Amino acid sequence: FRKMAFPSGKVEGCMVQVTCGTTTLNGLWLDDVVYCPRHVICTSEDMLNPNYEDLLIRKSNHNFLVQAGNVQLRVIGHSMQNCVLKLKVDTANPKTPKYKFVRIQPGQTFSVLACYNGSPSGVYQCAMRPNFTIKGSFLNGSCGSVGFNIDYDCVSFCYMHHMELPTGVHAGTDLEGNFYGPFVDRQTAQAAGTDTTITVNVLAWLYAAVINGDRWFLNRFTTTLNDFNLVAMKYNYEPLTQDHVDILGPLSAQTGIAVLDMCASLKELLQNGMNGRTILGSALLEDEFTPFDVVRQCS
Amino acid sequence: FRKMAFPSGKVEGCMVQVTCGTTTLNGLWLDDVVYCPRHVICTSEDMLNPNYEDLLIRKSNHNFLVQAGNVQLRVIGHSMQNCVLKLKVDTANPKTPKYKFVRIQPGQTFSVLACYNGSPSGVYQCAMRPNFTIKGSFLNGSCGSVGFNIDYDCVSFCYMHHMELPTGVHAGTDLEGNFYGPFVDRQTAQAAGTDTTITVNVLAWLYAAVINGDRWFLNRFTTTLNDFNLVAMKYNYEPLTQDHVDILGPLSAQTGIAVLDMCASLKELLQNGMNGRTILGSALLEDEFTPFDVVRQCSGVT
Repeated sequence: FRKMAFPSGKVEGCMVQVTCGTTTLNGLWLDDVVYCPRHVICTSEDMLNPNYEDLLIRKSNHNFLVQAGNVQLRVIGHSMQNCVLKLKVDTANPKTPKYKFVRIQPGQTFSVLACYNGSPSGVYQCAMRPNFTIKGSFLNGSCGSVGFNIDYDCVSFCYMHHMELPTGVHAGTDLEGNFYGPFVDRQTAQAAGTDTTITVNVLAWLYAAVINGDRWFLNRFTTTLNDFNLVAMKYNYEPLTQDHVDILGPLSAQTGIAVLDMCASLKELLQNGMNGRTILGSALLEDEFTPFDVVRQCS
Repeated sequence: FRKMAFPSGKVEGCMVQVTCGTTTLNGLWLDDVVYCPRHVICTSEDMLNPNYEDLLIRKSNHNFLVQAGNVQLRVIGHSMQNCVLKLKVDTANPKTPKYKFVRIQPGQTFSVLACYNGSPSGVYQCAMRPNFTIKGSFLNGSCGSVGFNIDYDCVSFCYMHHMELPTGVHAGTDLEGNFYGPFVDRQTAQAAGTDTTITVNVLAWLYAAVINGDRWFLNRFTTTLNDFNLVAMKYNYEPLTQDHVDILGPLSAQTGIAVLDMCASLKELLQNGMNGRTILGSALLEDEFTPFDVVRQCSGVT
């Protein structure tokens, strides 16, 4: 049972490089617009405390160097929407897929196509943490990389990368430029709220483990939804809602293990630990598979 | 840090479906040839003791349905190379990347583009285990899915998927149709040999720990390669080759820690416990990161 990302071809065809002065990052080229983080307009000193409206009014179209592969795209207009820059170019992207911009909820997962200098480097799965950070793998030059999901032929962009926090987790925006969480695109020390574990994802992962024949954690204890949530909150786990119980339905039907019975198993794992044992090869409870991810891969 | 698949766009542009009768799997369309597992020509009941030579002599070009989506590609030639069928088609794939066919070593990693009916569904990183199985995620209809690496612009194809073993692990061929390991494309009882830990990959992960400042496990000892190999086998670890010592070279130089000094530190971790301590946030030693995976992820190769 592997973390599986969506195939990245439809997004690779949209990645371009954007440069102002000596700052380079990636942009997303859809039709005749390039989207990219607005701090590409910042000098290093600017990043320390940027007034973005002041910085942008002092820029001209020709200050923006956009390159798709080797070919420069001429910028013929620009505007700012929250923390993203929209650069109008004189060329439409022939590889533009069917797409939408979405704002995802904490606990939901998405694929990240990490790019440098407008070129794709790697693909992997993430989840929006409850504290609105993401545990990514991003280096210098990765800003403008996007997170996405794919449904039929339609790409749902949900994330664009802006920054790394001092703990090593990452922060970014939706494609309307609004940050996930209480962060700002300024180079200054920023902490996140206390993170919590995505409970419904842990349960779905436990179902995946049972589907693969790893059952040592199951028990015959019973629990009400409320009593499970009390223990969950005590251990910094997110509350389980009845809709969460409902979306776990298909997995409970396939395994013959009632959702609340899987809650009883998890509750004992939280109170006793995993001893020295593993689940699906993991020494920790994994919470970045949604119920949909598990069903998608195990059925 | 995490496992990272290569961008799959170059391979996605090469996936097609191949059907004989009601048996459909995936094929790889490069230039004017489609490569796919030869058991597509098997009826459900002939997979028990298939005579592939006699099944293929019954087939003509017009029995093969090759589709890029719903667009049919005309087959103009067919031949069998080991366990792979090569179907010549009348159209050269305009999306053919620069490519090569490679046969990889146990321990080497690769991305897998899992496909169904020629439609890509997901991408993930896999390692070839020392027992020549891979711990994949393959369902019915995934055969013909390929595994690959990308270096600059060139796709090295190294795996094509054929079968699942009783323990839920998977087996397949290189793109010349030669199985990895002692497996055969027959629906009979087969079993993976007992697996071992990929020592060169564990060492790469230790180097990655050191690069990140996590170095409590460095000791003041060294060892010889031969003594380390003999001890490692006692813990079900693979022995190191001279090539293994050399591909750790870049990480040894970056950290300043000699390969054999890192071998002695790992030997201590094997003989003693981890003392309830962690390495890169893990109580387990990771063995599915090659030296190349460490470099490319730690320095962001495109």
